[PDB]
Amino acid sequence: GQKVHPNGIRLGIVKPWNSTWFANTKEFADNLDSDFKVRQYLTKELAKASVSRIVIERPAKSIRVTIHTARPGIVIGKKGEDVEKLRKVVADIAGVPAQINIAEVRKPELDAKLVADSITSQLERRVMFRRAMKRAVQNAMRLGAKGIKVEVSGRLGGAEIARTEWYREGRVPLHTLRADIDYNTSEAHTTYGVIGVKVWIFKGEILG
Amino acid sequence: TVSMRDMLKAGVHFGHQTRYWNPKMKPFIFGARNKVHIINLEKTVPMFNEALAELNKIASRKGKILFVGTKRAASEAVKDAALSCDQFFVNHRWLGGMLTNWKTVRQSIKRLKDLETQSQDGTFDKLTKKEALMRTRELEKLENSLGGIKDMGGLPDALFVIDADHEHIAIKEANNLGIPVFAIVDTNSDPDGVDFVIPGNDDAIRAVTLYLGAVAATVREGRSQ
Amino acid sequence: ELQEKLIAVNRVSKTVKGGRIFSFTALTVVGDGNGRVGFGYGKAREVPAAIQKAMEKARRNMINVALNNGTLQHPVKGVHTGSRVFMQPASEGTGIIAGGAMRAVLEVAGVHNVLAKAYGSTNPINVVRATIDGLENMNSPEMVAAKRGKSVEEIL
RNA sequence: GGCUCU
RNA sequence: CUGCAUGGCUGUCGUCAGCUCGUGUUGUGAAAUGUUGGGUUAAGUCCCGCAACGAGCGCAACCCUUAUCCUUUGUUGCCAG
RNA sequence: AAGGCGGCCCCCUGGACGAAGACUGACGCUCAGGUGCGAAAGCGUGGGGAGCAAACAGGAUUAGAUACCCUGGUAGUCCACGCCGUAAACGAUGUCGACUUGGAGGUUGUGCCCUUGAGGCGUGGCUUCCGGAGCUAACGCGUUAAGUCGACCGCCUGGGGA
RNA sequence: GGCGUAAAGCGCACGCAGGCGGUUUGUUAAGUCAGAUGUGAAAUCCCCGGGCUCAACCUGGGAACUGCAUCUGAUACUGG
Ligand SMILES: [Mg+2]
Ligand SMILES: [Mg+2]
Ligand SMILES: [Mg+2]
Ligand SMILES: [Mg+2]
Ligand SMILES: [Mg+2]
Ligand SMILES: [Mg+2]
Ligand SMILES: [Mg+2]
Ligand SMILES: [Mg+2]
Ligand SMILES: [Mg+2]
Ligand SMILES: [Mg+2]
Ligand SMILES: [Mg+2]
Ligand SMILES: [Mg+2]
Ligand SMILES: [Mg+2]
Ligand SMILES: [Mg+2]
Ligand SMILES: [Mg+2]
Ligand SMILES: [Mg+2]
Ligand SMILES: [Mg+2]
Ligand SMILES: [Mg+2]
Ligand SMILES: [Mg+2]
Ligand SMILES: [Mg+2]
Ligand SMILES: [Mg+2]
Ligand SMILES: [Mg+2]
Ligand SMILES: [Mg+2]
Ligand SMILES: [Mg+2]
Ligand SMILES: [Mg+2]
Ligand SMILES: [Mg+2]
Ligand SMILES: [Mg+2]
Ligand SMILES: [Mg+2]
Ligand SMILES: [Mg+2]
Ligand SMILES: [Mg+2]
Ligand SMILES: [Mg+2]
Ligand SMILES: [Mg+2]
Ligand SMILES: [Mg+2]
Ligand SMILES: [Mg+2]
Ligand SMILES: [Mg+2]
Ligand SMILES: [Mg+2]
Ligand SMILES: [Mg+2]
Ligand SMILES: [Mg+2]
Ligand SMILES: [Mg+2]
Ligand SMILES: [Mg+2]
Ligand SMILES: [Mg+2]
Repeated sequence: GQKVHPNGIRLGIVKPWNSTWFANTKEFADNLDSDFKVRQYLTKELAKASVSRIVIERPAKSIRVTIHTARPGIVIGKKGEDVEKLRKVVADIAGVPAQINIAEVRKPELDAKLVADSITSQLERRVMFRRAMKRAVQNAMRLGAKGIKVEVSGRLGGAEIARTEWYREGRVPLHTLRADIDYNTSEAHTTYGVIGVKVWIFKGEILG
Repeated sequence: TVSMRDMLKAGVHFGHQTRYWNPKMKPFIFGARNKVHIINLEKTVPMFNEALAELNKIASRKGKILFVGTKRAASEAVKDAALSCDQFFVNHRWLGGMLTNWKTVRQSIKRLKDLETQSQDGTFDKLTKKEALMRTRELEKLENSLGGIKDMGGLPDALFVIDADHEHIAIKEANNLGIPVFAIVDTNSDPDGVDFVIPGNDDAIRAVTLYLGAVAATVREGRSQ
Repeated sequence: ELQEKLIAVNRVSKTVKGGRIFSFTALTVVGDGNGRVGFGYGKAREVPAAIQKAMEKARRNMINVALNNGTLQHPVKGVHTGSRVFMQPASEGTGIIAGGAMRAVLEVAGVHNVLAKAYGSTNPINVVRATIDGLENMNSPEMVAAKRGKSVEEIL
């Protein structure tokens, strides 16, 4: 019960919001429900797709969803086949005309949500958690990260006594505000319970 | 290469008092004058000449030599001798693990080089000038400690030491690594960790200069050979 | 190549303000199938790191042992701190008759026929030190011949 | 100044 | 229902200045050194010294606001002339 | 010898050490049982009795206070002769002998050098501290060994119960 | 195998019996060593073999029974 969320603390400095629109109070919470429902839908559909960051922006009563994903071939299919299928249901949910853009994720090993979900998928298919944490750290420091910290929590190996473990390689300054800390969190629903995964990635300092 | 009355003129026969001496120096002590032991130069000369012969052996095959003295009296003399025979020196404090943890000290050799590159040659002007002074006293410290070996790159092949107890740490690190040791063993020291024992005074500047000049000679002659 | 055996792992502790800190120790021994033997003792928060540190220290600090064909040369004794250790050369194919840690150190030592006995404390660290000291100070007929200044045949 | 137990 | 099967979130000691690692070395070993010493600081802050050399999380700064000034832009704000 | 021994003087008396010589010629070491000595407290008889002080009494303190604190105070402490025969009676290290690097002292002899000053060089006895090898579980001991060996004795064998 | 601190040096000492005993020469030959002889029942154990279809088992021969006694020598050590 101690640490602030590094994204929410970095949101004015080096991190951008995942929703960049403007509205008055009349249509604010309605837009925010619509954004929640579409991020819900896209996560369930693109679960096998290595989606990282769903960015939502709505100008002129027209939603524009920018999906960042490690592979766009399975999300698109043919050019506007599955994307157009998801676009017409996004416009059904949002009630406005939609537009879907796709940003490819270079170096998917340097994206916190993908790493945590890969670990979660491994724990769900019953691998050793320490091997998963090692390979995530070795792969990120190989790919060029200045520092990674992972942390799992609870019911490890089906052990009735829940504990947390964490690995660290490189420097991860959380208190440094200009640090490009990619932080995200996943959950593994094992047969013995819920295993929580947190991941911090330090890319370097933005000199604004 | 140095005669006995040369050693006697420089002051090699002097030593320390009789309440500080090591009983292992009995085969090296001639007598005791004014409550001070006297070093047998009869056994000093042929042992120093055996050491210079082995120095000529290693510098024949281009071995690396490290001069070790941080007595704050022979610091400049051990520097001028190692830059005379372009070998490597330690004039200020022997860092603990300079040899055994070489792979760690190497990362400070590299840091000293990049700081010298950036500031003198690299002209790494225009930073926060207070950090430029923290860089300055950093580079001063690294040159003061690791400047004599910054071009060595690997482990040396022989170590020449001025005092076996003021520098007993370098003896142990060399003794572990199988590196031969040539040392000026005074009366208050231990001649066991030294592979080639040279009796003689340690604080006498004339004797330090005699030893170092005789080594920089038989090294340059062994280098050329 | 160099065969490597861990003898024993052990979990140790260290009590601090927060509570108990656990750690793991590893005792490994290496050898070339001949007289070159060496042991290591590593310690870390985790068991594979401890075996790796132990194998690292064991690959260095090797010691050379003047073996006979496949056995020792004379009945030798070794002590370290709790562990008087007796070992004896034996006939061909009688095996390694030895207890615990001494079996592992002699197996990587390349010995194959001993009659050993560990008296006293059988702590594996001290008994493996006592075996290393016994094999190290075991001397050959050549070394005793050069020492006494006689031939081997004059020694028999 | 002394000032028990858990 | 079980917070004594769990995640997540929060309190707390405590914004206290501390907690550790790698290699090296010492010790049979648990462990130690580093991290100790002299000063100094809000601070394991800095300097010097030293079997340690280095590094990391933290102590700091980078953030916001206030406090003075300048330029730009002057309405729905302003009024010296 | 240990326990232990503290003004000064005398009487009786034991032991140690040193220097040179002279003499005897293995006469020696250890020791079960045995014998003797053996702090304080205690006992007995006879004295003595200032101070201190178990006990005890009173005052306080405290929840209580058969205690610590206070005011008093008896055996006792003292002497002679006997008994007891124990102590963390400890160096918690049996006695005797031999060998093995050093340093700084203390004390007590003694030889020599011109004591050219209270100095200089030695050689014996006893003693303290540090410490090397080596030993030891470690702590530490370390030429006065807990090192390397020999001779003899005493003793130990899980914690209680005991 | 131990006894500074883990159990364990009598509180100290003298000292009988007892255990041990410097060095040299001579003698003895007790101890000791070597050899021989007698004995140490057989079985058993062990070795080399043989026989029951093998083995268990049975069995031939041998070694062994580390001992004791006598005699003959040896004389370094110990003793006298
Ligand atoms: Mg907080
Ligand atoms: Mg035991
Ligand atoms: Mg209590
Ligand atoms: Mg009660
Ligand atoms: Mg809880
Ligand atoms: Mg919880
Ligand atoms: Mg329960
Ligand atoms: Mg370390
Ligand atoms: Mg070690
Ligand atoms: Mg600390
Ligand atoms: Mg520490
Ligand atoms: Mg400090
Ligand atoms: Mg800091
Ligand atoms: Mg801060
Ligand atoms: Mg006579
Ligand atoms: Mg006696
Ligand atoms: Mg008696
Ligand atoms: Mg009395
Ligand atoms: Mg009386
Ligand atoms: Mg009376
Ligand atoms: Mg009275
Ligand atoms: Mg009273
Ligand atoms: Mg008693
Ligand atoms: Mg006493
Ligand atoms: Mg005492
Ligand atoms: Mg006693
Ligand atoms: Mg000492
Ligand atoms: Mg011993
Ligand atoms: Mg002794
Ligand atoms: Mg002892
Ligand atoms: Mg025992
Ligand atoms: Mg006790
Ligand atoms: Mg005891
Ligand atoms: Mg006693
Ligand atoms: Mg005799
Ligand atoms: Mg006879
Ligand atoms: Mg006979
Ligand atoms: Mg028979
Ligand atoms: Mg047959
Ligand atoms: Mg005789
Ligand atoms: Mg005789």
